[PDB]
Amino acid sequence: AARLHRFKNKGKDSTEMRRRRIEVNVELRKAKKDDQMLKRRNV
Amino acid sequence: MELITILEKTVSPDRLELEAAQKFLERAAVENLPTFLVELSRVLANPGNSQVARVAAGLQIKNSLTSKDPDIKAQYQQRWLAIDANARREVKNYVLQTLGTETYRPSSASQCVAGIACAEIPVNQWPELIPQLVANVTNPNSTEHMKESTLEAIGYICQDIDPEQLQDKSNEILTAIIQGMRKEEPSNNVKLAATNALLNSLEFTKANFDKESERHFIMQVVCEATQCPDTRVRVAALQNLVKIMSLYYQYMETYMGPALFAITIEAMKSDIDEVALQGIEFWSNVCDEEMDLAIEASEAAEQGRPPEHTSKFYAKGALQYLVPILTQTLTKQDENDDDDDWNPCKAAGVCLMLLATCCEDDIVPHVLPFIKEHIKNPDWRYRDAAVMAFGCILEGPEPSQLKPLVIQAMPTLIELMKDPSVVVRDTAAWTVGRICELLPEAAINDVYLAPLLQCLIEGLSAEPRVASNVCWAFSSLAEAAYEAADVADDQEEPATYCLSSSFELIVQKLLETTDRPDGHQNNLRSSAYESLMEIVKNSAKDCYPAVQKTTLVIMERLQQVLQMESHIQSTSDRIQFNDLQSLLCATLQNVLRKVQHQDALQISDVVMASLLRMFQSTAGSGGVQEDALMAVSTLVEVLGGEFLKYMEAFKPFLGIGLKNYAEYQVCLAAVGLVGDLCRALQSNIIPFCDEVMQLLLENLGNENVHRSVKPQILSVFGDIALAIGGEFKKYLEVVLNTLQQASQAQVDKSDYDMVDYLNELRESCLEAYTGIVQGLKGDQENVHPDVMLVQPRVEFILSFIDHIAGDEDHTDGVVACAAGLIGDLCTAFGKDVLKLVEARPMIHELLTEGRRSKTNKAKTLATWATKELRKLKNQA
Repeated sequence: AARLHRFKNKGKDSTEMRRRRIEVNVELRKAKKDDQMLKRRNV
Repeated sequence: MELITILEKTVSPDRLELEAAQKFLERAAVENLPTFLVELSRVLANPGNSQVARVAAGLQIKNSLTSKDPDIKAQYQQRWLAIDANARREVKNYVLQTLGTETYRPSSASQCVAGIACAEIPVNQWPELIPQLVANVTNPNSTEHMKESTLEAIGYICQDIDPEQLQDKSNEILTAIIQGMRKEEPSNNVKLAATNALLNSLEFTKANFDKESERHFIMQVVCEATQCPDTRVRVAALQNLVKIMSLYYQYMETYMGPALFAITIEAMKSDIDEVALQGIEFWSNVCDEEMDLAIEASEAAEQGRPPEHTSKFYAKGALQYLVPILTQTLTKQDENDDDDDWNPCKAAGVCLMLLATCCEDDIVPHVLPFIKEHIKNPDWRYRDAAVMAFGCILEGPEPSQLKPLVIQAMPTLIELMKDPSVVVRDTAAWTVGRICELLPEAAINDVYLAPLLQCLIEGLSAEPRVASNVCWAFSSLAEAAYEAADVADDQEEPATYCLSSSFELIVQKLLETTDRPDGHQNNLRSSAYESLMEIVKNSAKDCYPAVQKTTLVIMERLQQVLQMESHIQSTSDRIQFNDLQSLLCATLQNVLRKVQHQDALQISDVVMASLLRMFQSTAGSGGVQEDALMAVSTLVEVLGGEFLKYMEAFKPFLGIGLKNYAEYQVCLAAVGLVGDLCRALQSNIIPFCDEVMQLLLENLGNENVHRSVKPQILSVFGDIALAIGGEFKKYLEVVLNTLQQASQAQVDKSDYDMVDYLNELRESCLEAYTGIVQGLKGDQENVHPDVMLVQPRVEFILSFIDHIAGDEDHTDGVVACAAGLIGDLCTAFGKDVLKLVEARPMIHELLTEGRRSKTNKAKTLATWATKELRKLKNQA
């Protein structure tokens, strides 16, 4: 259907920016979490 | 009073009559559905009634029977299936006889038929529909109107009603549609209606799709339809062909040669926009499914298995004809170009991008002569074509094979940067932005960097339609500077970079374009800030004072943010208000992650006050308030052990934070934020643990919330035990009983999404179980007596993972966190679990793939578990 999202730079919408920001946030949180878990458990 | 007068009135231009008629219709349908529907059907069945009144009755019956909202549709179906069968048959007959008596080109009774059948078929109260329609189609005496009305009704049927309920009666419907598809029909309207119907019905043609003779007859029918002089039939048959392509790629090899490709190229060669566009769409769908099949083939090759489906490189064989016509039609641009309307030119561009992705390196020789010749034409059309093609073909081949061309053409590109023609300037900006995004090695070139950078620097002052593109080009240059700087200057942090030498220059200009009055146009206001996040991120240690300076500027915007609470006048203004807060809230956490703790202390006080007020000012529109608390959380991730000064003015804010119970997104971060408090506040959250823990069970009790949140409550469960250590005894007995039910919950294997939903659900179960084990165990001393309270439950947990060990979906995370239990329990108990685990043999094979699992975190917990057993067996 309307595949305009691959045209020019139309693929930069506030919703897309929001979802990108939150997914980077969740990877950061996960990395900190298992980092702490790894240090406290064992090498 | 005459309901035909009501039907006439509900089409005349008068709001009062419209609303009054709608009220009467709804009131009488609710009060007496059967009699009202019978009267409506009888009235519309009369040929002598005015066509306007008949259309009004048809649309009203459609509205009563179907609507946009699925739940209203479902409840109306349940209301309708309760009507007595005599009136059901009466209205069935009335609507059945209505068709063929209307001069209107579309059948108003088609919608009514769709609506009634919507719940007739699932209850199977109308089994004569298929033979009735077959007889109507096959009747030689049938006129044009009757045939088209029947076809339109069948199309609406196959469009709206759930596909499963029509599975058994598909064969005769397909036979009727094919018999009505004969090209001998004198009216094109019947052909187009049948084409719409079949294209909307392809979702269940598999019943009759298997036969070779039926397939050949249907395809010959559609091929002959594609030769019809009427262009509407042309586009309908082309769309139908497109959907067959989207459905049945396996068999089209038997037929690509004879007819299909010739018709497609002929459609492309047409000067009419629609036919050419449909051709582009068909070949693009071919391209996309070739991508999907290439992905499947790659999976099969890495797995060693033979792929289910096999491709034959259709585009690889068609590009030799596809390239010249696509390139030629790329030049059909218009002076007054727009972006809200899809046009054949942008379709050609996106199709060329897809073909470039598919053919990899088999496009360069076939397009280089055109761009090479037409990059310098005096007319801007051919220069635009050349530059846009150069930008679009930028991907697909490896960068090494493209390096000489881009490095030898960059001076020409910066030449066309400066030409007065606006459109070519826009395309040039897009091309340089994409060239920086994809391959950075060519972007970094001091021989050209300074001139091009200066050029785009003054260019950003131009119209927004180029300002947004050049801003994203600046952002692209920013992450290119990162990627080539972390390898160039230092590892822990950049010290001084080439772009960073002019960093003070660019950053303030981005603030200038941020203040541009036309920022709303072409998302300029959201352009700079997103680019601002990344350019501030690339702050080499020499850029520290500069980023401190803009930090000194940003809170003024937030200080400004304090002071327009009275200027909310329109929803769009509120929307723009809402948009602005989201970016600004992300700005601090963007910059607060790259500052000094001491420099963060002074701004911490003012930040809290700004964040304190705005959480409550915008009580409505909680979407922005989602971004709030993680922005507050980011302070906790840096402030650390100095954040305790604000809990006394944070606990009510946390309480109202989880007091929504309606949106999962707000609580999604809320459960995260408290999970973040534990890693910072450590044991000081103990006095505050009582209030939240009590609140937490309330959200557990309420089942109205979504299912995706449920693992998250288990996420915070594990870590809070570590923060409070052995103090969890008071609430200890509560959680396992709550977790016992969720762990014991099980479902079949029908839907993948819920299969992965339980995957994260069980994943959360494991980590929560580790957290309580770790919290009760201590840090350095032996196993504390606080672990005895969960000892009787360990066997059941071992049984829970046993079922998970028998599961077949699997993922790296699931097995990895599974290994956490055995290592923790073995450290927790040791001898007590050795006999328990040996009762279950499937764990031994579960760890074998743990040694095989590619993920390092999977391996580490995998080796963590297995070595623990070895010392335990050798312990005695």
